[PDB]
Amino acid sequence: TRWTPTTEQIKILKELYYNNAIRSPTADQIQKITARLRQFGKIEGKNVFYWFQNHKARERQKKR
Amino acid sequence: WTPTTEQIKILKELYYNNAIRSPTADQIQKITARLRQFGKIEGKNVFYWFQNHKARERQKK
Amino acid sequence: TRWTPTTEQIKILKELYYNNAIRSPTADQIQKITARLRQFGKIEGKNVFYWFQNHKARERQKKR
DNA sequence: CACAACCCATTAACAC
DNA sequence: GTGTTAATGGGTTGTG
Repeated sequence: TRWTPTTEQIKILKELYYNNAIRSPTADQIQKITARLRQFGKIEGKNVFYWFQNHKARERQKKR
Repeated sequence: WTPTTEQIKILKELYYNNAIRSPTADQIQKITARLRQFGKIEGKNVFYWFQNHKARERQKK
Repeated sequence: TRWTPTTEQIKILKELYYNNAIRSPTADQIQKITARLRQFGKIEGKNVFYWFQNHKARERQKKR
């Protein structure tokens, strides 16, 4: 089943992206982030992985 | 990363006789579990290998 | 595994979209489109349903 | 040229 | 219809 991000999960992710400058997190970091985001709903390490890749693609379309 | 010979035979086994192209993450680590016997190993290597091996079969087609 | 369109299947779909002006095909038309594309590879009626919606959205957003 | 490695664009599928 | 998650793929760099 698809992952649907909660408002809290999105803001924590955007926090790490914009204030901590996380772009391609190591698998160790992926486990740390998934661990924190699991408080708000079911989520896997691939979800945060795909989110960072998708968000970088989202950013590069804004600069266009 | 440098693959040992026995890892290549297991990968080519799974790819050519078991018809794995894009293994699911459970399968990725299940392959990794059997490959941990032969040397250094991570889950991303099997991901990268199957992605690269498909590109080669298909570039030559 | 998700459906990946073959080169000739995209050729036929984009033909139907741009030369036959098909946007939201009736379920009968899906069956007929499914018939021809299956003569070229593994597809389902759900694929042609998703594709015409997704290509219309992609063309919509591309205009924006 | 082969090899792993890892981006970058594209998009099918499904959530709403 | 809309938005985005989950992947598929092409191209590129590194190394030999």
